[PDB]
Amino acid sequence: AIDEIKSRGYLLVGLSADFPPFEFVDENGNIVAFDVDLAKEIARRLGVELKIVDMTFDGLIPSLLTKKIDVIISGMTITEERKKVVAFSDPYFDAGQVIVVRKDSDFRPKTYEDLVGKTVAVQIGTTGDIEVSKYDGIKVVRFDKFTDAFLELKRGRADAVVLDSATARAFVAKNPDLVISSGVLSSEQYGIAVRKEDTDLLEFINSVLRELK
Ligand SMILES: NC(=[NH2+])NCCC[C@H](N)C(=O)O
Repeated sequence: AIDEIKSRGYLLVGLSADFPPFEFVDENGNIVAFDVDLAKEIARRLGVELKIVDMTFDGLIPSLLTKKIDVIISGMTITEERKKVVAFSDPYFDAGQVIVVRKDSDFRPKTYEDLVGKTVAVQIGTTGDIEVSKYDGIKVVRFDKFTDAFLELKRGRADAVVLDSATARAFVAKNPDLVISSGVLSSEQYGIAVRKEDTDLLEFINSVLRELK
């Protein structure tokens, strides 16, 4: 809780920095982008310093539950399944899943059904993984890091990547060989995850988000 954060002198924020425009590693090795700046605002308003801890996305809730981080600010969708294990702030971004393919491939899937019979790369433990995993006949290939999922697609070892719309746009801008084939397939909102007992921290973060909006 806040007493504990004040006592070490800094907020510990967990994320996976493979997710522009929310968090990524720049060419100097620094972790930057929207969530980083959100983290900084929260810390400044709390009156403490900030430490970002980059890890695998699917390790973030494990890290939060074991108190190795205070909060997750990592483009994380608020889900009923996750609301069983953690608390979320008010939402701060709307997105949904899309399908990315190679422009040179002779296919342009529009729906999850269109990926039946195809090999689809996802980042493990994302809402994208969760969705494609429900469809029998999609062969899912799962990666800790989105960079590796895109390398799989570029190299032709997968047919498609499924991931959130804003990040899909960022990866396709970097990779003119790739294209978003589908419209948006889900209605998701991002929130900041806090341990359920840390009601003080949740409240404070909600107040910061409200002032920002
Ligand atoms: N920093 C990241 N890699 N974030 C992945 C988030 C994907 C999706 N919004 C989810 O919550 O599962």
